[PDB]
Order: sequence, then structure tokens, then C-alpha cells
Amino acid sequence: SMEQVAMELRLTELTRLLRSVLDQLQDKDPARIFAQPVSLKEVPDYLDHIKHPMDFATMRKRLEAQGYKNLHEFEEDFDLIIDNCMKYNARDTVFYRAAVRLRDQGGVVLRQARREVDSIG
Repeated sequence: SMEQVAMELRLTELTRLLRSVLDQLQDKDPARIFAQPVSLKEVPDYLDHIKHPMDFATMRKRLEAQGYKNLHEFEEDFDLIIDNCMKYNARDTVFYRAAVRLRDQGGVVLRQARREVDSIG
């Protein structure tokens, strides 16, 4: 149908916008603390602590599979990254502190993407 393709022309376009948004958030992690999943080989007990791991490379696999139906879904994954970190790691660590930093620097980019999505469609 022509109505099916139009929703596809929109999902495609949403996805173009989230790649920009992701790229911009990834930039706020120059240390690449959040760039790959936590290794179970290096942290065997991780899954005893964290029930839903997440990382920028996982979010990107899903993003290119057009797997984000809206901005809320994408926001949940990004917040997982932050929130997983701040539970596993203590306050005085470099890991926890990079999460706080990424969160604060994220919310600007996210504030304006919510307006670009609402504005566009």
C-alpha cells in the first residue's frame, strides 16, 4: 500500500535524526567508557547486578535495523547506559563520574531533539 510506504518514509527519516542524535551523545564520551558492552569475560558477575545492559554499539546495531519506533524507546536505552553504570560503580569512581557527565551533557541534545521530532512529525 501507499499508506505503508509513507510510514516507512517517516521511520527512515526518524532514524536519520536519531543517528545524528546518537553521534552527538557519543561525542560527550571521548573516553569511550560507554562505547561497547561490558565484557562478561572481564566482569563475570555483571549480569547478577544488571538485568538489561546497554551500550552505544548495541544502540547503533538497533538504530541501523530501524529498531527505534519513536524517541521514547531510544531515550530508554540511553538512560539504561547511564543508570546501569551509576548502580554498578560507586560515586568516587571515574566510571560513575563519566555517567553523570554524559547524562548532563545528553539532556541538552535530547531537549532539542524532542522539539525537532515534535516539529517534524
